[PDB]
Order: sequence, then structure tokens, then C-alpha cells
Amino acid sequence: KANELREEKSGPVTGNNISHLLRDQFNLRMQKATGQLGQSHLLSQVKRDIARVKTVLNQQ
Amino acid sequence: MQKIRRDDEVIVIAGKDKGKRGKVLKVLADDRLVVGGVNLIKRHTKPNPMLGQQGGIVEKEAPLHVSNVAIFNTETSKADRVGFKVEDGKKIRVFKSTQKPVQ
Amino acid sequence: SRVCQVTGKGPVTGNNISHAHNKTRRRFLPNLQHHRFWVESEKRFVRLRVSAKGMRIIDKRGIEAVLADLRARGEKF
Amino acid sequence: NQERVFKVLLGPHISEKATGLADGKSQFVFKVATDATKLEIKKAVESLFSVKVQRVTTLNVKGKTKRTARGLGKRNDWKKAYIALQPGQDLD
Amino acid sequence: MKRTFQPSTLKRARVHGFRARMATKNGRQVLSRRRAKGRKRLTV
RNA sequence: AGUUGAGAAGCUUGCUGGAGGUAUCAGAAGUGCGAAUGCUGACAUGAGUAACGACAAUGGGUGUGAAAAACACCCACGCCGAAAGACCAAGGGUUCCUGCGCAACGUUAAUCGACGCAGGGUUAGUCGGUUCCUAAGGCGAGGCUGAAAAGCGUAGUCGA
RNA sequence: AACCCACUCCCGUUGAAAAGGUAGGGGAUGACUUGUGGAUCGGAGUGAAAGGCUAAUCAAGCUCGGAGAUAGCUGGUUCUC
RNA sequence: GAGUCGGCAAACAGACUUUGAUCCGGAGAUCUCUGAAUGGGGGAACCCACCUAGGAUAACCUAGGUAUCUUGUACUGAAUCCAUAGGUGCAAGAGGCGAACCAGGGGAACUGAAACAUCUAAGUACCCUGAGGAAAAGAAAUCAACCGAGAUUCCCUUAGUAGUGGCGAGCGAACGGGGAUUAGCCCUUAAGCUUCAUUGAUUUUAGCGGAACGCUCUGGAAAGUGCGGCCAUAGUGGGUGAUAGCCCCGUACGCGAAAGGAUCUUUGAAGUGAAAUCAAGUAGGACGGAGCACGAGAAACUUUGUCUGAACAUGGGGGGACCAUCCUCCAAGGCUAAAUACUACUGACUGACCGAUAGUGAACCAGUACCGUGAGGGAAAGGCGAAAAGAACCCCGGAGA
Ligand SMILES: [Mg+2]
Ligand SMILES: [Mg+2]
Ligand SMILES: [Mg+2]
Ligand SMILES: [Mg+2]
Ligand SMILES: [Mg+2]
Ligand SMILES: [Mg+2]
Ligand SMILES: [Mg+2]
Ligand SMILES: [Mg+2]
Ligand SMILES: [Mg+2]
Ligand SMILES: [Mg+2]
Ligand SMILES: [Mg+2]
Ligand SMILES: [Mg+2]
Ligand SMILES: [Mg+2]
Ligand SMILES: [Mg+2]
Ligand SMILES: [Mg+2]
Ligand SMILES: [Mg+2]
Ligand SMILES: [Mg+2]
Ligand SMILES: [Mg+2]
Ligand SMILES: [Mg+2]
Ligand SMILES: [Mg+2]
Ligand SMILES: [Mg+2]
Ligand SMILES: [Mg+2]
Ligand SMILES: [Mg+2]
Ligand SMILES: [Mg+2]
Ligand SMILES: [Mg+2]
Ligand SMILES: [Mg+2]
Ligand SMILES: [Mg+2]
Ligand SMILES: [Mg+2]
Ligand SMILES: [Mg+2]
Ligand SMILES: [Mg+2]
Ligand SMILES: [Mg+2]
Ligand SMILES: [Mg+2]
Ligand SMILES: [Mg+2]
Ligand SMILES: [Mg+2]
Ligand SMILES: [Mg+2]
Ligand SMILES: [Mg+2]
Ligand SMILES: [Mg+2]
Ligand SMILES: [Mg+2]
Ligand SMILES: [Mg+2]
Ligand SMILES: [Mg+2]
Ligand SMILES: [Mg+2]
Ligand SMILES: [Mg+2]
Ligand SMILES: [Mg+2]
Ligand SMILES: [Mg+2]
Ligand SMILES: [Mg+2]
Ligand SMILES: [Mg+2]
Ligand SMILES: [Mg+2]
Ligand SMILES: [Mg+2]
Ligand SMILES: [Mg+2]
Ligand SMILES: [Mg+2]
Ligand SMILES: [Mg+2]
Ligand SMILES: [Mg+2]
Ligand SMILES: [Mg+2]
Repeated sequence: KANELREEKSGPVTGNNISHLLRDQFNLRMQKATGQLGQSHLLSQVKRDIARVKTVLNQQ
Repeated sequence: MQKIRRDDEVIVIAGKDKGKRGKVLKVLADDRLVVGGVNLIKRHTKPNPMLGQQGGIVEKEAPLHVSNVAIFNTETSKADRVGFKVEDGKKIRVFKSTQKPVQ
Repeated sequence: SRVCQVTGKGPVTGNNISHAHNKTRRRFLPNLQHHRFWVESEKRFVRLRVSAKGMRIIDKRGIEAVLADLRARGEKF
Repeated sequence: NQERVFKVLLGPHISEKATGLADGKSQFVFKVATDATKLEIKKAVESLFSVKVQRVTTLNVKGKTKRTARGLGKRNDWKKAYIALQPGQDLD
Repeated sequence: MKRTFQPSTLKRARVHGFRARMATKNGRQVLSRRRAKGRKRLTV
């Protein structure tokens, strides 16, 4: 959520967090190109989660 | 807010099957209601491809309009209009014949 | 365009009436020639095209006064 | 950037001409981003698969156009890159 | 049997293109008039 | 269909139709069509008539298939060969290739297709572009000229 | 001969073609033919001059406005007594 | 406040959450390349870059900047001794678009006159330039006859009248009455208008509650036939399987705002109005033109292209050639609300308006398809049922139609 990310999570702590779920976005774009992805809710979920951490890095 | 939620039990006014005591399963968005047990329909459906089957004639319920049912009272055992005459922290659905809150 | 830098005269239009009133258009241009005017404070000639009615005003008001309010309407001299 | 490595690759492109290509040779066909250069996908393979690649070729594909009622329809055009690796380290 | 239309693309864009119409003053009135009717194209 | 009035027209009923209708008397009219070489859709006569797009030419077999003069393979005849063959530039815009089909299209039939649906398919330091420089010509800071729009043009920067 | 042009006959005229075809013709190293790119426009251009050409339109294009131009001239003008 | 993942569109998958999930309003963050397009160029949605700081490995990346003009401002300094032009650096503003409205610049012809030149059409169409939510115009060198009226703008009369006119076609006032609206201030420096700081009111961008019915017939289905009763500051609304004040949404009424938006008003501030100082190349005059209803006409008056030229309140200029006598105003410097004109866009209503050859060109994926090198032109296209219950299964057929 967003109330978690406000809670004393600094610039570098959330700045490392973006490079974590870009991996999870990459691995879900590789499995979709191949034939193994049934959890289609996961694919449209990390798009709405990279957007949250980019918002809190402009409001302090 | 709306007179009829999902987990209610109703009776039917002015239909093919009037006076049938029922219970709401699914509410649609064009204020049509699928009441569990009444308004039965039968659909000639082809048996399904892609290693499925449907076979033949299978029943299900067809929805009816929201103006054709009403909240059942179980204290005069007849249909009763409902209202929101009582609200203190929430709009409580309350009957108008007896001024008693529904459950 | 044919305007003056002192008096503000543009060309106007009118007619060219004959002896049977055959109206046709013409332009009334103003007289204006180039001329150099000596100043003393900047001790140099300035050249600007003015009318013959602008020559009469320079001879009346003075050159330094008419150059001043030419600057004080925001123009190039 | 720290980003921009997790954007230029959109998956494999396995088909009849790419299956026989990766076996007789070592060339793997990806479906790269719509505007990427030959350097910034040389780096995103050495990073994301830990293999050394010698050289990369690319090409552009036009989208096929359908013609039904109520106008025409243009499918999305896309780029494509043949990644020619070393004779060892066939990738996954 | 030369017909009156022999096609090209370098001659079509330099005469009827957008940067040809937008350069002059009549052509910028051709753009606003053809836009305000509601045409999809504005540049043939 | 019957029946009543000098007439415009009115009235009662048989079937089809499946939800609106207007005594009476007054108003307000986009108020009555056969014709304007009238306008826009439908259907006739001509008429199952003329034509089926160069007078390079086709004849058997085997196959597939619901169905072969026209499709595939085979055998034999013909025709172009300074093109009816190959290749670059324009121009076009997926017509290229493979499965699946044949209602529509193709001046006939189609199992065939430049035709429908679904996949596939264009790899560059050197070949053409872009980058460098210019011809005719275009635009042109400042600058002159002009009712206003604007016109011409120096430095300059575009244009094979 | 390629190539550019259009002198004759016949066929065609609802053509294969809103200007061709099959046979014959004239020029063919030059007042030549042609590819790409540019310049000149509406009482205005171009023209070895015919009033010819300026997008199958030309004794002054095409399009939108003035404009429902003006017509002592043709054609039409609808239910009963 | 309990369902949800936009529409044509429709299935089968994967899912999210009792209170903030979709959903509705206020504020913010992101905002690719084109386009005034503005770092330089271009064939609009493309190419080539510099500079400053911060990182990064023979190949770069984040963050900014970099257009011309108009003003101002420091620095620099040609022929030339000085010092102007000129050249840099910075600050502020402008540029473009939009249907009509308003003021200016330029301005036709067809057609009327039963021909046609003056004249009409007409200062109309169109084309440029400005500015505003309105603009312009306005505070007497004005009109009236010896009576008096006191800024402008707009409607109704005077009146199709006096005049004007190849005295033809035609064009056409004023004086005086009736109404709408109601402020006059300054050049000794003013109201007023801007822009912030302010204290209250007024609404505005979302909502919430919201009265009263039963049995009985026919029918596929009752709102209808019957028989009764109730509500009312809500009774000719919509829609529910056929005709509903009382079934559903609404209506008459009542309440509603974290937050912005304005509109009146608070009392302060910074400004500005603003030109300095009662008006000189100004009034008037002479040829040449316009505007005045007024086509040189006995032609007054206002204007300006050329040429000239005064008096200084014992002055001046007006009262339709001109002159004497009377009356009435102070020209050559400025500022001003209201009544007024308009609708591309909004919302609420309303109709003796249309009902798919009508009404927008357009109820339908319409400025689309198509026709053009272009500017430009420009169509045809609605309806199953209350509800998809949209036809399982069998027989002929190419395994189709
Ligand atoms: Mg005239
Ligand atoms: Mg390449
Ligand atoms: Mg697209
Ligand atoms: Mg009805
Ligand atoms: Mg009629
Ligand atoms: Mg008829
Ligand atoms: Mg007749
Ligand atoms: Mg026929
Ligand atoms: Mg015959
Ligand atoms: Mg015969
Ligand atoms: Mg025959
Ligand atoms: Mg043939
Ligand atoms: Mg031979
Ligand atoms: Mg030969
Ligand atoms: Mg195709
Ligand atoms: Mg093929
Ligand atoms: Mg056929
Ligand atoms: Mg095909
Ligand atoms: Mg160059
Ligand atoms: Mg040049
Ligand atoms: Mg210039
Ligand atoms: Mg030039
Ligand atoms: Mg040739
Ligand atoms: Mg020859
Ligand atoms: Mg010879
Ligand atoms: Mg002749
Ligand atoms: Mg022609
Ligand atoms: Mg007219
Ligand atoms: Mg006519
Ligand atoms: Mg530029
Ligand atoms: Mg630029
Ligand atoms: Mg502007
Ligand atoms: Mg005439
Ligand atoms: Mg005339
Ligand atoms: Mg008349
Ligand atoms: Mg006449
Ligand atoms: Mg004003
Ligand atoms: Mg004023
Ligand atoms: Mg008096
Ligand atoms: Mg007064
Ligand atoms: Mg409510
Ligand atoms: Mg209610
Ligand atoms: Mg009703
Ligand atoms: Mg019905
Ligand atoms: Mg009702
Ligand atoms: Mg009921
Ligand atoms: Mg004065
Ligand atoms: Mg005078
Ligand atoms: Mg005077
Ligand atoms: Mg006088
Ligand atoms: Mg007098
Ligand atoms: Mg219509
Ligand atoms: Mg109909």
C-alpha cells in the first residue's frame, strides 16, 4: 500500500525497491511470451505498483 | 440506498409465478433480479466442444424486474414496503407498516 | 510607407470627378523629402524624411524639442 | 540508467524458422522494444543472462492490415533482433 | 497515351504538404477552414 | 362484401393485425397530384437476343474430388528468344510463402487463384540513404520599400 | 533499325481504346529526342502565330461567396356542386 | 455503500472487497514526439546538436539551459581626439487560436431606372488591423427665441413631412413631445480603476431524507372490469409482461461541503489615471476631395492632401448666402458606471415543432465511404420478443447451402 511506503522508508530504501519489482515485471513478460502464465492478475498488478513508488519519490 | 440487497428473502408480485416465496441470489445492474427457485427457463444448448459437454436441455433462472418483488415481512406474513425513517449512524432499512427494522 | 516622422500624415483617398461626374479613385499622397538637420548637443547631422509642413514646424518649435517627443512616442530618431 | 535494462526485451520469438536457427547455429530471435539500438541490447543480454555475445543484427517488421467492415485495421509494428552468441552458452 | 496524372511523392509534399501550406498566409487560412469543417486529413 | 346520398364522401360487417383511437362544435393550416425531357428507391419491354476483349494451337494419360475442356503430374505438339527472358529507378503497399476453405469475385465450371480466415516471412563498416560540399532555385537576422496584408534582398543555410 | 512523329487506304463508332489497331509512310549528329529537379497564372501567362495550349474543360480556367442575379420568354399549377 | 473489471460484443478464463472496492466532485504528481513550436534545419508527427553541473570502462547517461522583436539594464567602444552607431550579458512583456458582436483601413458588380453614362444597388459583400466581455460615445466655443431647456447611449412618435433628386428611379431629417437609465470629476493634480493583504454575506462544482391499496374477473401477462378505503405545500412526469395519486425511480418540500471557484462588500498598501501649468503653425483663409438627409446649388457647418496665417475674456464663435443689432457658450489637454449588441459553448425548462424521402449533410462507427493534382464536393444506411427462452434431437444434402 501507500501508507506503508510513507512510514520512514527513505530515498535509498525505496530506491532499491524499484529494482526489485522490475525483475518481477521482466519475468512475467518472459513467461507470457512463452506458454506458461495462468495468473493473468499478476501481470496487471505490478504495473499499478511501480506507479506507487514513483509517486512517493516526488512527495516527501 | 436500495430496497433489496443480495441476502434477502422476498415474494413475487405480478408475474408468471405470483406469490412464490423466494430468495435473491444475484442482482444485475439494469435492476433485474435472479430470484432463486422461480421463473424457470430451459435452453437448447449444443454439447460443448474443446473436450467439454453440455448435452441437451438444462434449466436455469431468468431475471425479473425489481418492481415485481417486495421485502417479505414475517410478522403479518405479507408484502411490505420498506423505508429509511430511522437513521442515527446508518440508513437502516425499516418497514413502513410497523416501523420495525429488517434483518 | 509614406508617412512623416513629425506630423503623422498618411495618404488618403478620394475621387477624380470629370465634367460629367464620372467618379474614379485616386490617392492623395503627401509631399515629403529627405533632409539633414544639424543638432548641437550631439553635434551631428540626423537625416529623416519629413513633409513640407514638417519643415515649418522645425523652424518654429526647434529641432531639439521635436526630436525629443519623437523619442517620447518611441521612435527611431 | 539503473532502469532501461528491464525494458528492451519482450520475450522470445519461437517459430519454425527460429527453432531450426538456434540448433544448427547459435542464434536466438527476440522481440525487442520498439526503438532500441545495437549497444543497449548487447548489454541487456550480458546482464540478464550472464553470457557473452559476439554481435547483434536487427530488423523492423510492418504490421499486417486487416480489411473488415467499418474501415481498415492496422496491427502493431515491432522490431526483431537476431542474437548471435558464442558457440558455447546457449541461453536461458 | 500519357494521362494527366503521373505520380510522385517528392513533388506532392513540397506543393500540397503541411509545411508548404503553413509557410504562406493564404495556406494557414486553408488549414483553419479545412480543420473547422471537421475533416480527418488536412494534408493531401 | 353490402348499403345510403346531386357530388366531394359517409356507414355497418367477414378475415389479417396486435395497442392505440376522437361524438359533437369551434380554431390553426407544410390542407388534397397523372403531366413540370419533375426528384429518389422498386420493377418491366427490348431479350434469354448481341457479346464473352487480338486468328502463339492444342491432343491423350494418370490423379484428386460430391462433381474435371480449364487443377497437379506425365508424354507429345506449338509460340516469343534485342522478348512473351533476366535486373536496377520510380510508383504500389503485404499482392510473397504455408495450412484451412469456394457464399460472394474471376465475363463459363472450379477441387484453382493476385479471392476469404489463421500463422509465417525482409539480418549490412563496404550495396543504396542519412552524415560532408555545391547547380538551377527557395527561404532570408539586420536593411531598404509599401494604406494594411506584404514585396525585394546582404550575411547566412537549405536544395541532386 | 531503336527512337520521336502522324501522310494514305480499310476496319472500329453500344469500340479492346472519351482518338487505337494492321499494312504502307517522313526525320533519324541535330533549329535533335528524353529522364530528374526548378521558374512564369486568369483580361494573366506562354506561343517558328493556329485565337493554339494552361489537369479528358479555354474569343479569357477551376472553386467558394455577392446570389433564391435578371428573364415583356418556354414548361407545370393538385378535392365537389 | 455492495458489488466490480468502459463501449461495439459476446463468450470462456484469471480475479479484487464491508466499509474508501469500482462510482461521483475538489487539489496534486506524471505528461513521449508533432503543432505559435521557440537550439539549427526539414517532406508535421523526422534528422543533427551544443553548453553547464552530476555520475559512467576505448561506446555514454540523469538534471537543466540555448529562438527573434519590443522595452529597460550593467559592460564593451568603429572610422575620429573625445563619443554616438555597433556588439554581448541579464530582467519584464508580446507572438497563436476561437462562431457572432464593436471601432477603424481598403472597398466592388450584377440588378433597379421597363435602354443607359449622373444616380441607385451601397460604404452592402468580401479582404486586413485592433481591443473588450461588451465596445464606442460623453460632461456644451450644444439647442432654442427674446420663452427657455442643460452630458451620452437606446425604444416609440413627429413624418414618409420640410428638403434633396437626369426634380427621373428614388433618398430622406431636425425642432418638439413620451419612455428606459441616473455620477460627473481633474491639469493647485482628482474621482475612478488595477494588484495583494483583510474581515462577513451571497451563491457555485456531490449529495441526503421525501405521503398513501386491498380483494374480484377475463387474460400469456392487470395498471384494465368490479367492489371499497387512503394520501396531498406531492394528481395529467417517466416505466414496470396491456390504461398505476398509493409497485419502482422521482416530485412538492426540507436539509447539505475537507476543499477550491467566483460574486458583492470591510480597510489598508503598492500603483495608476497623468497630460503639467487653461492649451499656436491653432482658428480662419485659397484651390482639390470627403462626411453632413443636402447630385455647385443663394450653400452655412464639420473634416484633411497641397499652399498659407491670427485676437489674447475691454478677447473670441455660434444662431443654414450676407450684413448690422440681441441671445447663448469658452476651441486648440485628459478620465468616466448604468440603460445597450452578440452565442461557438453551458444548465433548467417549453412547444397548435419533426417523427427516419421529414428533422442537422449525419438517430446507424458522418464530414465517414467515394469523386478530385488540389481548393473543394459529399451519400446511402432505424424496429424479433415481456425475456434469448436465438431452435438439444432425428431424416435428405458435398463431410455444405
Ligand atoms: Mg459606378
Ligand atoms: Mg538494417
Ligand atoms: Mg495505430
Ligand atoms: Mg402507450
Ligand atoms: Mg402540398
Ligand atoms: Mg403519384
Ligand atoms: Mg393537369
Ligand atoms: Mg433489363
Ligand atoms: Mg431480335
Ligand atoms: Mg440472331
Ligand atoms: Mg453470337
Ligand atoms: Mg479471351
Ligand atoms: Mg519459333
Ligand atoms: Mg527480331
Ligand atoms: Mg490481403
Ligand atoms: Mg501466393
Ligand atoms: Mg463463377
Ligand atoms: Mg490469399
Ligand atoms: Mg549544404
Ligand atoms: Mg542560393
Ligand atoms: Mg528581415
Ligand atoms: Mg526574398
Ligand atoms: Mg520511350
Ligand atoms: Mg520507319
Ligand atoms: Mg533516313
Ligand atoms: Mg481566324
Ligand atoms: Mg484541356
Ligand atoms: Mg443582390
Ligand atoms: Mg435562378
Ligand atoms: Mg525551428
Ligand atoms: Mg527546434
Ligand atoms: Mg491576440
Ligand atoms: Mg451594366
Ligand atoms: Mg449600373
Ligand atoms: Mg422598383
Ligand atoms: Mg435597367
Ligand atoms: Mg469605454
Ligand atoms: Mg474617450
Ligand atoms: Mg437668459
Ligand atoms: Mg449637465
Ligand atoms: Mg433517497
Ligand atoms: Mg416516495
Ligand atoms: Mg404516465
Ligand atoms: Mg401488447
Ligand atoms: Mg405513473
Ligand atoms: Mg400491487
Ligand atoms: Mg480649453
Ligand atoms: Mg480650418
Ligand atoms: Mg468653426
Ligand atoms: Mg456663421
Ligand atoms: Mg440667421
Ligand atoms: Mg434524413
Ligand atoms: Mg417507416
